[PDB]
Amino acid sequence: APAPFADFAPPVRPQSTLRRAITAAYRRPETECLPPLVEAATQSKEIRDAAASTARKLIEALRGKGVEGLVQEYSLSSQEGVALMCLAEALLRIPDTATRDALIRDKIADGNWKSHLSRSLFVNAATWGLVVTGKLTSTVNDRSLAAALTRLISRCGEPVIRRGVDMAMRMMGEQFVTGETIREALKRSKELEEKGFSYSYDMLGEAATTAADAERYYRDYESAIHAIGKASAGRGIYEGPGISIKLSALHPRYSRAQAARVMGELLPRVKALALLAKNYDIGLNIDAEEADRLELSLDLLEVLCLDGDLSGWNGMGFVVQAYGKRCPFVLDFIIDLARRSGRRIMVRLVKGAYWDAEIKRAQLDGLADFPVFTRKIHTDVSYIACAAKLLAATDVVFPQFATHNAQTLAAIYHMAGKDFHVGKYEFQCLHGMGEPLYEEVVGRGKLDRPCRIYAPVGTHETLLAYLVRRLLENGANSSFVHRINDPKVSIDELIADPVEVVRAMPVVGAKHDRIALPAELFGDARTNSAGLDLSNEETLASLTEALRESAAMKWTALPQLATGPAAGETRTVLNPGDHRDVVGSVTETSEEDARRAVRLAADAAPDWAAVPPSERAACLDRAAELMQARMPTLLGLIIREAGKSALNAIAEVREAIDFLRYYAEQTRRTLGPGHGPLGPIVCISPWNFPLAIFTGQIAAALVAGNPVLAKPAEETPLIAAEGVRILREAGIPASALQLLPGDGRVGAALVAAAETAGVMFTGSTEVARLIQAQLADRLSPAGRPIPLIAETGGQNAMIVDSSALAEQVVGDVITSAFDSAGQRCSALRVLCLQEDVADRILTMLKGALHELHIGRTDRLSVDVGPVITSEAKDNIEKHIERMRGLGRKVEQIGLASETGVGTFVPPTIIELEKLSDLQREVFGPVLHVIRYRRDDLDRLVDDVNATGYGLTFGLHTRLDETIAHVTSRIKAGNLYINRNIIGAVVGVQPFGGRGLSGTGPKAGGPLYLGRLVTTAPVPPQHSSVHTDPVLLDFAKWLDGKGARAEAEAARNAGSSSALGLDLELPGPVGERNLYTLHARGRILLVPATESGLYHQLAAALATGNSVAIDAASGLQASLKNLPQTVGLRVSWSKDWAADGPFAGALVEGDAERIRAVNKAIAALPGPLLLVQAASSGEIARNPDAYCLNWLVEEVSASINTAAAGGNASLMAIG
Ligand SMILES: Cc1cc2nc3c(=O)[nH]c(=O)nc-3n(C[C@H](O)[C@H](O)[C@H](O)COP(=O)(O)OP(=O)(O)OC[C@H]3O[C@@H](n4cnc5c(N)ncnc54)[C@H](O)[C@@H]3O)c2cc1C
Ligand SMILES: O=C(O)[C@H]1C[C@H](O)CN1
Ligand SMILES: O=C(O)[C@H]1C[C@H](O)CN1
Repeated sequence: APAPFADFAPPVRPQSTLRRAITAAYRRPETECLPPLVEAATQSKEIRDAAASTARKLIEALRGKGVEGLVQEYSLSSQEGVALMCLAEALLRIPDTATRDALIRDKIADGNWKSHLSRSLFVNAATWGLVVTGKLTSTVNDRSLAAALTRLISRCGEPVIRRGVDMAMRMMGEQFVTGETIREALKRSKELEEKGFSYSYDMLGEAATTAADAERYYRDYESAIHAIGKASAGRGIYEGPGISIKLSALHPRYSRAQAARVMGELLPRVKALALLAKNYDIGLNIDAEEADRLELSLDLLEVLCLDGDLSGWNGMGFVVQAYGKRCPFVLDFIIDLARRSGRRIMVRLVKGAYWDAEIKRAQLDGLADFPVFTRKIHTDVSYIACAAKLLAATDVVFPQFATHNAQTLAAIYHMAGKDFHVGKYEFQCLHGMGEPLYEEVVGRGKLDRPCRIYAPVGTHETLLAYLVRRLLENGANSSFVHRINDPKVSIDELIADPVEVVRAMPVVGAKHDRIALPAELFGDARTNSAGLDLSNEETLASLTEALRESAAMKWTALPQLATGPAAGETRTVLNPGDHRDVVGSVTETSEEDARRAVRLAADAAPDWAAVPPSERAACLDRAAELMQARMPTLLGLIIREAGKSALNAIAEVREAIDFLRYYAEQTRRTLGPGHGPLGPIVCISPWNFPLAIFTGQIAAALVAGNPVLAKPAEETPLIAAEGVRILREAGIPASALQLLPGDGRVGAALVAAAETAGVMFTGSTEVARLIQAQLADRLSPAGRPIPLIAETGGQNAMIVDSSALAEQVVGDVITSAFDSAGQRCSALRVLCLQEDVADRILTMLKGALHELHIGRTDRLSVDVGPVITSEAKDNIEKHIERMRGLGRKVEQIGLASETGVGTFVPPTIIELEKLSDLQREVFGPVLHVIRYRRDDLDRLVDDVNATGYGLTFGLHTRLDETIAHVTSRIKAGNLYINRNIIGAVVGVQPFGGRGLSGTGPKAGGPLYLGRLVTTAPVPPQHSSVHTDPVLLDFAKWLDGKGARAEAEAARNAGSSSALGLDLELPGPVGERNLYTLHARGRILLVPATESGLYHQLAAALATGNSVAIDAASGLQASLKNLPQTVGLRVSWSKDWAADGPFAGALVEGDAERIRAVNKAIAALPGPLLLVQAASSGEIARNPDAYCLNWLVEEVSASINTAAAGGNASLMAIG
């Protein structure tokens, strides 16, 4: 039995002093990075004057010497220009020229283009939008583009189509790429090579998703090296052409978490390519990618440069990104490696291509700081400082200064001084972008310095995949190329010296004012939880030790009553990934002690309610600080007791911290003396989030003033006991928080106890239904139903159309379906693929499936851990085998023999014919896949809704018409557009669904605390200026019947309702997080009196709902001659079970009537109804007898606005 965490994340090699200096700088404060860069980049006044003169001369030449001319000739609007280029792109998908010209002449020009051109014409319109307008719009208004295309064709005919086709052909064949193939690119390179330029070819591959993809990119690089080497014809690595590669293209799991596979499988591939480049004597450059891949790539560079089989060749090259805080330290490492190996490493200094993605990622992950600068001028100073370091080492490395910025260029030209020879250093630029500048540099008649052109090579499909990111390199508001084209920017502005500008700022190196540190994402409202960087070797080393220490601890969980720990039956808790690993011991609660616990909580209820809300919130904030400090140890317990990966354990502890701080802040915003506690609340928590949901339910109940009986899942008591220890240490009294470990007998006794005043349950729908039936037997002392918040499963779908990017889809599907072994309630269960792209995406999905590592989760390399119990495993496998036996196609990964000691299910893909083939939630790593025809999209949405669930839902599309259609018709609580569907963030995507998925209100949202008090407060931001029009028609009808008081109450309900609330919640960059209040659906009305019915109807209509009114009330004659608008919303029900599903209920009657109706409602099949009851007298006395908070439905929508390849808002931040 391997020792826990003994092999968690060992580094590829011991970290040298130089390597440790790199890691130390990963997230160094920006104010600390800049001063040494300013010093290194300083030059004499004479040089600064000379450089500014050279920069001015270059800029004057640039300003002194396609799409815009076409837009001008045909008087096109922006949208017409975009639509025309999309049409041209589509016409170029037609291979035969004569067939294309005939279609243009005979079909496209004369009328309907739609009739002749499964795939929207406008799939890539975000890219063409950048080309035409210079602005990035993340999604495509395809109806606007269709209108514009019809308009321009009907106005201008074939001539404009011809001009568009020829323009797109030139751009996609000669500007965005040097050529479609390496042979074509090589042919076109001779012209500028004769003028003194050189070339490095970029084959445009990246981000392999499957082994087959990586093999394809490998053979593409190999064939390109042959073509380039044959063409080089012995010119060598400086005069002759080279190749550039991306490591992410060569392996589907290129990450620090998979470092062993990277060194074992990726390294030999790079070696084989490098050996071929050595034989032809050409350059081979390793491009730089995301920040979390930098240090891993150094391990490959180290091995290759030390490998004697590559000796004698100086063509190995490596990019370093000056926007990165580690850049000078990376350069120190590379220069030393060059000295040790004797290889003259070609070092390409760039600024960096992934800036906005790095900002978003650091924010999402809650890390200490960014790994890149946040002010553009800081990157500029960094670049010049790093150029000074490189120019001092030209005997051991070959510096390659890639930049289009004439000020940067001039500074380095003068820094390098007067002595020059080919091979000392060079500049570099991008094909079809940097030549105007560098034609003022190359040649004896200019500055006599060489320039290497980075030349993309590929087909239209390949070049369009990441063209947005490339366009943003030179197209943002702070980009030199954008500014030189802006006439409002003077040459004096362009030649400003960033080194001296930074030196003179008040605070040198200050973070950009408009970019929030991850900790400050929520500003003054609350402090964001902090995560851990699993790509940082210092973090991995310290975590390894903390995790090992956590596994040596004798974890226990006991019945912790108000009076002290109680005795009980004691058993061990075993690691689900390896039952030989005993995690701890649990003593379970007797039924007698559970009943005693409720009585003790009732006795203590006044003393806890008397603790002022601000002080209760302070306990929660203290507990959050304690959990943050304890995170490494908490990770270890979650990993071993609950079977989670480290990554998911971090996110869970973060969620617990976020719940504590969110409910504390919401309390500080709302709770006062009139919002009295319910009383003792029984909190029943699940094993799949045994810290986060455990903590969230309990923290909310406590901070609202209620003592808590905490019943954790039988499988996961240890983390629960630790959460209770932390809450008590933070100041929660033992009488206010009692822990009752055990099985369902304990939960049942707690629910049934007469003093239990409310229940918070997260778990299965079937158990929630049993709890509901027990609670319906009771009323509060006030004679009202006992509140139940019951959050249950989902049958969560994702719809993918032909405009989505397959690589993005597959990554989001693999994560959503198989993360946490599919044991998230949010997990993706049914993937729906548009028929035209289904086979391609399915092939990629199956290939990605087989790259997952399944095993015991005390290793960083494990992607999917065990399921929670043998019973869970057996249930899941029985489903898989039933599907297999029905002839459905089943794909499964093979499991290692080491899995036999635990309870594992392999990630599995099952292809179904129709959604209805799936009849039950399968709570494991099992993705079902269906296909749909585009015209059947609306029926498919019906099929998704038809399950009766409504928790999470995903949509991958670029098309606004499809977003509008699908999001308006889907009925789910948590929507996700162009991203995964898991990991809802407290206060950002408030979490919870409808129908069979939950009662609400949403956890991590602003209505939650109000359900835990007898009189609900007004939540922050909770209002709406919109009045339901059927409500208004009803109020007029009441006035016409003479029911003046009820008409006034109806108008007041119309105003009080928050239906229509539509907010954007603060969160990370590159995402829009929306929170909206809608109608719930059809509310069951059980009135007793005419006035009661009018009040019930007013409340339901003001919140946008329809109603079914109990026909047994005998009140039909009270609703004669309704306006048709109101009649459309009103039905009468004799058989309530036949007329559902309902989305809530309002009941009028005395206590006995309320109890009988509540029991009848619990018997209705389908969703658990949120029931509100009042007596006739309460309706007369209290305008809020029926609270409108519970008659609306919350919807969260999270849209990934960076999905098109970059962040439009961040293009303005420099
Ligand atoms: C030949 C060549 C090879 C390249 N190879 C790579 C590669 O392997 N890896 C890679 O990542 N990119 C690569 N690049 C791209 C390069 O990193 C730049 O993104 C791009 O060339 C524009 O920078 P600049 O010096 O041309 O112009 P500039 O307008 O001077 O600089 C723009 C750059 O400033 C930086 N920046 C913008 N805003 C901010 C901000 N608010 N805070 C901090 N920094 C900011 C960004 O890095 C941005 O790209 C390459 C570029 C060329 C020409
Ligand atoms: O569970 C317990 O009893 C304690 C002991 C150690 O501190 C880990 N938690
Ligand atoms: O899995 C998720 O999406 C979130 C929702 C719940 O709070 C548990 N974690």
